Amino acid sequence: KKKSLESRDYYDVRRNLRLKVYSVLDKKLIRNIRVELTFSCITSQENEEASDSETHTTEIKEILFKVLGNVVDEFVNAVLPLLSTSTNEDIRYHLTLVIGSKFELEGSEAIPIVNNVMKVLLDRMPLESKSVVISQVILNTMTALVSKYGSILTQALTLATEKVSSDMTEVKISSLALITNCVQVLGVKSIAFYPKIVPPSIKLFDASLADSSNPLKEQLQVAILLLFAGLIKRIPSFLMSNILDVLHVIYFSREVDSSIRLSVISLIIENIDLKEVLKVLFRIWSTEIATSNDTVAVSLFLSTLESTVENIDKKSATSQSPIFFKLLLSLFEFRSISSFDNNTISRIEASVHEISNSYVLKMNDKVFRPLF
Amino acid sequence: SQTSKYQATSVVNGLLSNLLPGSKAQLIDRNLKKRVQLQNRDVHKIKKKCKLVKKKKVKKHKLDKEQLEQLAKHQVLKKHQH
RNA sequence: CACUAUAUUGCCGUUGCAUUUUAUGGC
Repeated sequence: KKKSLESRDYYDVRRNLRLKVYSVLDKKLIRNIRVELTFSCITSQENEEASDSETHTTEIKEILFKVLGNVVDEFVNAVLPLLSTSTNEDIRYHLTLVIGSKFELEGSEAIPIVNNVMKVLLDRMPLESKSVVISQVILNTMTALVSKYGSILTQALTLATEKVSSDMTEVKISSLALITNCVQVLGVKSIAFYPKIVPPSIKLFDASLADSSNPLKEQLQVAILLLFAGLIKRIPSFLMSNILDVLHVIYFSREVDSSIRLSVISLIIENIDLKEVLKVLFRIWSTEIATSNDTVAVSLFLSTLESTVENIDKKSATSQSPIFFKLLLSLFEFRSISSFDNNTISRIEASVHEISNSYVLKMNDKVFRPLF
Repeated sequence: SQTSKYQATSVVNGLLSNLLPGSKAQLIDRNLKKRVQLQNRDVHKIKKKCKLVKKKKVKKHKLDKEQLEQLAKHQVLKKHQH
């Protein structure tokens, strides 16, 4: 293959590669293995020259498939000492895009292979820092590895993702580091790296508000909402008083789609603060979620009220009943303040009257006399 | 290109645990309110379907590779006893 | 009723625009 590459018909070379793939595709090499380092380096140089020649496209894919089948023990032990020896960044990125697919097909037996390769991949992520494509590919690969599964490797990958997220200031790198922090929050929901959600809100949500059509907000705000909901779903009581900025981002996320935003709101509703939502919704209902008047958070403000009014109201809501009827009075008073689309204002007033009827059914006899 | 493909891949990997799909403002509000009623879905059933499909592919690959290792052990014991 | 206002045919063959237009014959 290197002789043909140093030589370079093209369709003749493609037919030669397809005949090579149909000839080579194995267990002969497996019976040779089970010397060994020489065979690993020989198949690694074969695969590296194969990617340098192929980095008729389906014929090149079949040749790479035969090379990946013959050359995840072998695919891991080849690249583990050659993740620096892969010279060009294009060959490195193609090798990383093949290695995760060849690795995450089967697992659950050999944990220590990935547990000692995770430090190597995180060091390759820290060394190849000026290659953003390789950085995002390493982020996706390490996130898939943490979803497959090691405390030192977990802390190293989490710190690399936190440093790739906090000082990111780049669209694709920030979106990729947010996914790595999300998968690490799903795997090891540690209390450490406390500067995680407070950095993500004021960084990414404000950046998506500042970038109107320049950046991919359809690629940014959805992942930001999923990360903000997954963090509070993992650590419930650690954000039982810090939920207001999360609800503000999930409500004013105009880039987020309707079903995704509704699912995020439902997850935040069934999440923490079963009583502390009545002391939380009032600030957004006064200042935040009622000054927009572009229907986006207007569809969701009454839904966020109805969630805690029809799924969480209890004796704790009877104890905190004053803010409940206070928010009811503010909602019934803001009708003329909502001065756009008066028929929709009447529809929202009907929804507010129904939620107020539910709150009045929840409120008992002695609890509402001063409220009366 | 590859940037958009990897972005959609990371987005779908994040929303894999979400299982979601992907001016008459009174109609928009009523549709968004009834979507809370429609949100009682069978996402646990579809996640069980995807998880059973992944378990099936994992068991298929593991059984095929273990049979390949059995043939490797038979060939190595043959070439050893020879 | 008042609003909100949202911005030729199941298939197949045709006249004809300064996109519609238009009447025929195969299941």
